[PDB]
Amino acid sequence: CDVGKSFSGKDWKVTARAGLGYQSRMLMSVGLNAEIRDNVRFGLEFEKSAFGKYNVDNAVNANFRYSF
Amino acid sequence: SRYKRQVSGDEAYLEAAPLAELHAPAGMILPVTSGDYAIPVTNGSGAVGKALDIRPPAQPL
Amino acid sequence: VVKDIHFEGLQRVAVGAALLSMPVRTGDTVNDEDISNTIRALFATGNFEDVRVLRDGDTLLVQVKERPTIASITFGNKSVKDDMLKQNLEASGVRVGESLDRTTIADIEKGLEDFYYSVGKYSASVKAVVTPLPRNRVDLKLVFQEGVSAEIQQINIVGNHAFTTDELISHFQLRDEVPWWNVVGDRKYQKQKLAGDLETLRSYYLDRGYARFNIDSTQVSLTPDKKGIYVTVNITEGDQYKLSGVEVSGNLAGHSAEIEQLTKIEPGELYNGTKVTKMEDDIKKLLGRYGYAYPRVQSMPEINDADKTVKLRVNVDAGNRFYVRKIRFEGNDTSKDAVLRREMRQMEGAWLGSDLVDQGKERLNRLGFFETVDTDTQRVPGSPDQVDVVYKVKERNTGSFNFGIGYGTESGVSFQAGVQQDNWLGTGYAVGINGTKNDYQTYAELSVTNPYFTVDGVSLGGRLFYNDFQADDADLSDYTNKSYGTDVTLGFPINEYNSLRAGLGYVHNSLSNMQPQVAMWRYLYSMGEHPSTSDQDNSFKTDDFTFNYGWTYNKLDRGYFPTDGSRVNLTGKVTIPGSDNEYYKVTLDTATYVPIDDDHKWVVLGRTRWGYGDGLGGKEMPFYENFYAGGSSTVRGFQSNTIGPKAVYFPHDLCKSDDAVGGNAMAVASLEFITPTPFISDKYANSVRTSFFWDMGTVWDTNWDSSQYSGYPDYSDPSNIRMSAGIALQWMSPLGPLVFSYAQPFKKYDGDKAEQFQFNCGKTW
Amino acid sequence: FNSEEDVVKMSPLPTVENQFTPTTAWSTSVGSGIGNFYSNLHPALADNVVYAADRAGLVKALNADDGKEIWSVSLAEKDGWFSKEPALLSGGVTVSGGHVYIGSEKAQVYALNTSDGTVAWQTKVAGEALSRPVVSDGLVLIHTSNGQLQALNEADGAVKWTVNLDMPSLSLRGESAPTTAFGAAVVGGDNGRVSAVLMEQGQMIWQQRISQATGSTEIDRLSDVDTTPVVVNGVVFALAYNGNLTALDLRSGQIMWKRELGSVNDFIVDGNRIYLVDQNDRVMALTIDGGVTLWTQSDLLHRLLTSPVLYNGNLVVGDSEGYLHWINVEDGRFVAQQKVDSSGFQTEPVAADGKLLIQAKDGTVYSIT
Amino acid sequence: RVVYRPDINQGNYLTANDVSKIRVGMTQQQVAYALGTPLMSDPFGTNTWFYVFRQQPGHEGVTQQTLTLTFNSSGVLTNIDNKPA
Amino acid sequence: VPDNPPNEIYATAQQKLQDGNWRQAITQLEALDNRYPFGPYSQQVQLDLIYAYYKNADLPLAQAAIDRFIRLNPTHPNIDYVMYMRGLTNMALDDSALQGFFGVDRSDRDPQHARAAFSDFSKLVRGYPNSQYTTDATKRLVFLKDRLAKYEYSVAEYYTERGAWVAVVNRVEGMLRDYPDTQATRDALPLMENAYRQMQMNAQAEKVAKIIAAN
Repeated sequence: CDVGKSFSGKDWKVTARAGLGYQSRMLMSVGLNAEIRDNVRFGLEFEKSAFGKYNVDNAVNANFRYSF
Repeated sequence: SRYKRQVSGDEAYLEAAPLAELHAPAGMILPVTSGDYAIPVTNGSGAVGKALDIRPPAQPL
Repeated sequence: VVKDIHFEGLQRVAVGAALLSMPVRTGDTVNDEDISNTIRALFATGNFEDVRVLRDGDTLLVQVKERPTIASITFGNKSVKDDMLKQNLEASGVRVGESLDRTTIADIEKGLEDFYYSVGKYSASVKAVVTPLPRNRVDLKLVFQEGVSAEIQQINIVGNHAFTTDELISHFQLRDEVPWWNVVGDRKYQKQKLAGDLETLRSYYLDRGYARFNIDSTQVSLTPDKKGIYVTVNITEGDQYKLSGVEVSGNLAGHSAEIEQLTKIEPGELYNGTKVTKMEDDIKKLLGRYGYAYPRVQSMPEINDADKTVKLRVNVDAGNRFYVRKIRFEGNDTSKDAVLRREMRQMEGAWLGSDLVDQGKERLNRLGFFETVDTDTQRVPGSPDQVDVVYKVKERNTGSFNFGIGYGTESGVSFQAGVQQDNWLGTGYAVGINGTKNDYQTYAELSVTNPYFTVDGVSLGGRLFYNDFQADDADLSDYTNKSYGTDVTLGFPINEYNSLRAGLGYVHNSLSNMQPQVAMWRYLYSMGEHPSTSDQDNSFKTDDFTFNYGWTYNKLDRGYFPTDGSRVNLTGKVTIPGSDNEYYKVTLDTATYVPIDDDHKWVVLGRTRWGYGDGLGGKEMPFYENFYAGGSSTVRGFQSNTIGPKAVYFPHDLCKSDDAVGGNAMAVASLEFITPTPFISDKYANSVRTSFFWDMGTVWDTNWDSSQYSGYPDYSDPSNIRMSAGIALQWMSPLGPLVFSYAQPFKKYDGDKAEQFQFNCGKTW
Repeated sequence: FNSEEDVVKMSPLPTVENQFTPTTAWSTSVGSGIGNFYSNLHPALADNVVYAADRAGLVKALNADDGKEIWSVSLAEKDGWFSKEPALLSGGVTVSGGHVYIGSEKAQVYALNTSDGTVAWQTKVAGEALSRPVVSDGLVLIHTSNGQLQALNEADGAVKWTVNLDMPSLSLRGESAPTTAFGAAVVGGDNGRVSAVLMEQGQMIWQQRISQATGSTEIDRLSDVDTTPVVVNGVVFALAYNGNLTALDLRSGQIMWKRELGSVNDFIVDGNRIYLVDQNDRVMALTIDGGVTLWTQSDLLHRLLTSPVLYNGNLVVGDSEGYLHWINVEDGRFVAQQKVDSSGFQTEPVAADGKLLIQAKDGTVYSIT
Repeated sequence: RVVYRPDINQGNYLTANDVSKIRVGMTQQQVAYALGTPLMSDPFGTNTWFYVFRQQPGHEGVTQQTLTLTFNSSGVLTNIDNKPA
Repeated sequence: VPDNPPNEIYATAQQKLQDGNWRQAITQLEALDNRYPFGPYSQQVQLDLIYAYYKNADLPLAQAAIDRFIRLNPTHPNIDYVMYMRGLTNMALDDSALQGFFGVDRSDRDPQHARAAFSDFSKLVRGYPNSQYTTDATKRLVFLKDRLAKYEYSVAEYYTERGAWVAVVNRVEGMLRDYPDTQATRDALPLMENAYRQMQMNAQAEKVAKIIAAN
């Protein structure tokens, strides 16, 4: 569902974005991502899911997209 | 930066199967050729690979 | 009179290269001509311009001023890739470690200034700065203080009587207003794009009969602060027109009957432009079929304004044969050759089919491995008939690595890995791993697939997995489950529309912590065991050798915002004997589009789904393979899966509930009538689309003993259908393709629910 | 993001000082508006009565003193349902006889009736009529965006002739006004030249390339010269369409003294003094005879200014934030400053029979004392 | 036993009257000018050109209008033959 | 790096080079260049620079540097060395990707480097057949020719499994016309025979078989 607008940097990349999806249970979230010049794009994330009856409140997330 | 193998050199290109030539049976004749072609023997003693010293000539003076 | 040379410390050039044109040649007496000659030589070489040469005795100095050289670059730029500027500066005559004279300052200055002008930033100031470093060196200090955007203001038109300006713009690229909520096109200035806009507008006129239409001018004004640009266009709408036959004429090597048949038309009908385009291209296509390589189609009109009718001429010619001799490749440094061949539609040693090579290039690009694919058709020396295409490609890295870590309140410490490798060893194959576990799930899998098991397109794919759901929401359904297994498959196109895939497989499941409810109990009773139905510490194992087979389809006109075509589907299974749960099932889907209008803005939509699943040896199909229905996917209004029967919990007499349980008999259909936006302006009224709808649905058991449980809503009733109706939007957001939906189910049954609102994302299925 | 702005800014506020008591009288508004679009629609005045306009909609008629309207006419049209197509008026209203004239941005030149507000007629034209419609002996000639200096007659609403001009590829929004002389008309162009046409037939006899224009063609360029030339004693003081100011002759129109100390918006003359706007707020002054600079103040630099107008010993100027920067006739101090509106000033004011007026962005009419 | 076989086709396209446009006693030049250049020659001695018209649209048949023709030691035509098979 | 008396930093770079760690020797020598682009060392500087580049597994720089050295003094009493380095540069650049420790085949990636290296080494061995760089260059030439022929073998085999039974005979013909000494021809002839036989032109496949029997 949720992606952020155009954000990046010169030798870096700032990104601001929220999170949902059509999809596993419901996926409510928000986070960011940072890119190194060549390969790695990654950031941090907070989440909120819906496990069956009730809803999952918390989830933190690491990321590492190491293209190669 | 995925190639260091053929950089320090190795005796890989060595011991490649030397070249023989076909020979035409009767009637027909093998086609004439030209182009990419080994130079004549011109024997020397320039060693192979690590047995040779790829080093910059001295001064040059 | 002078013989000695002078060169006061050349320090960078050869001395003979400076004595080339010196008039102090040996044995050559020197005069005022010597002064003229040495001045002209020192200036012609242009390396250095200092000189002090006169008629003075035996000595004669020819001095030199050495402002070079420079090796440094200073910026400067703020929102442009510096290395691109480096390239452009190379294209001007300068580069690191090289001589440089101030005649280049204004050159590069205005070069980059006009560059920024082209980009639209019509305000900038590039400062050339050099600082003497020892005896030759300087720095290259460029600062870039520039304007901002110079954005558009309005795009008006004069003389458009037939239509209005709004719908005309629409179509355009350089939109006027970027709404805060329907961003589909964003506004800048691209001098080059104005041309494309002009052309698409002219075409838009030429596809209605306005033959004599022509633009006649164009102004791009500018406000005196370089913030808002204006743009205007003038036209002459002329009138409509008609046709009278088509008059193909030329040398066609025959080759006429199919031509004429390929060109028939209804007289007295409105001239069309795009139809003429399609027809001439189809002539080109037939020629390519017969073998010729480079045809030609030219259509000048021949107008009778008085008759409001034009007799359209067509003059064509074939050309020659142009055989292809050897199709090479350039670039595939880590991707095996045999790949880049099988993706082709032009076999070496044949006649060259232009469209074939282009369809190739298209395919190749679509393969995804590469990033940049360009062609060529160079000719062989000597022969006038043979050529040999080559393909310039530059691949990019393919495989990827992932890693993530987390932890939650209702979720343990997260873990996440996997080596997604796309083009393994550049050998067509594909391989990846995955993994995730907080507390309740332990998903992991393995991937192996070869898209070319045969030389034709017959794919092949493997799979292994592990699945250990561990839910403990004490008493809803929460049947704890560990399960894993593997399977292989096939798949192969037949008509670039249809497809088949018939996979084998194997799966082993482990039920655990079952709860008391009759349906599952029934299944078990038919499985041989006899669980004491008053305690929920339960478990069960199984193994079955499955079998898959399916068939797909697509005929949609477009891929985005469909309007006409279809999408059918099918999938069935069967437990091969030797298994332990003899069952089988069949699904079925269908999408259908019919444009009730000829301008393709009023379309109906018809969806349907079906299903059936039954056991064989009096063994009910295991409940962990049951159908469902209800939700913003197939049956609007309700919640997800709300439809269908409900469990019956044993007492620890009986009772009921409302939590859905599903079953094995699905059926659902729907209808829609697309309709435009009757409110918003047509500046962007094409990027929102909606309809009305009136849906259906139903789900029921097949083995329910409807006799004993008469104090309960019967479930062998296959007729309990629940219908709904409403409207729903669809338009791309700054966030993603969204589909709002607000209906209100008029009908229902008991235990069901209603969910008035429906917010989804990208129902691009 | 709010971090994408890089430009040479302006001076915030000039040196508050209120020797005089700058005062307003009444403030009526005639509906939005002018918006952001650059235009030339300035409000006019006739014998105790004024008439305003707007960008998209209507016109009105008001009293010089009480700000109470007289009537109101719109020029839109229903289209489908609840649409009401815009009218796009962008040519400053003027006055002659018992009528008005409006340059719209769709080749229409409406011409309304004074008393009631009815359409005497409406004549389609070439190009996009923008500039200030002027009257001259029943021939209300107007300029356009295609160089086509048309020449319309009032009673009929019919063309009389058409003298083509030139244009560069890219252009500043140059909308030179016309000028009358003995039956010969002199008008600015959009290339860097000025021509002189005789009215009765539409055939020019004389031309001169005074200056240059903007756009990859760097001479004094960023100058929003209302290229309106004025003439005294035949010797036309037609200043520079883009900055190389020059004085020229009636018949020949040859350079009297080219002093490139200009980059203009508009100007006036009073006997000896001339007042300018050097595209960079560099207000100055000079004598009729030739190159001099009695003074120059530029602390206003880079504030968006409007063309000035004489007012009983002071020059009045408008900023892009509603301020009236009253100035001594000579040097050069700021006799008065007064904030009036926060909408935005972009058009020109006007003075006649004491009655002073100006338009805002949207809530147009103010009645400066 | 077909599944999906994209087009197949080989060199030296051919019509009917074209081959009639040659006959015994012609040198390489005019015959080349008639029928383009041959895409299959025998490099094993005897100067002979092999015009083979083989197309296969898939699922059905392999038509191969084979045509051979030999030249004089100087290159003049001496014998030909058509063969649709 | 600090600016220092030039010959001293030259000695330091030379020693560090001799040690083996390139990066710092690289940078020091490059700075020695950019600080005295016309010192008496510049030539020797060029020599050592291309050397260190080649050893540092960073080719394109060294390639451009070879080009520069050529274009400055095309004649020179030591240019053959530059030629050898050119050829070794190319040949190295042939085998590229991450298969280094994998020990996998390398036959038929893009070959448009081996052809270069071939031309270049040939230019060498023709030019100055006296230098001590000959015989190694000859061996490299042999291996290069074979690695070329394997390419056409791959493509021909692919066509054979595809069906273009004209292109196969044509390409194997050209091969036989160009590299008629490798093992590849002696392993490709059966393909040509099979192709001829496939298109009913046995009057050729028989002679092909005569050849293959004669060897």
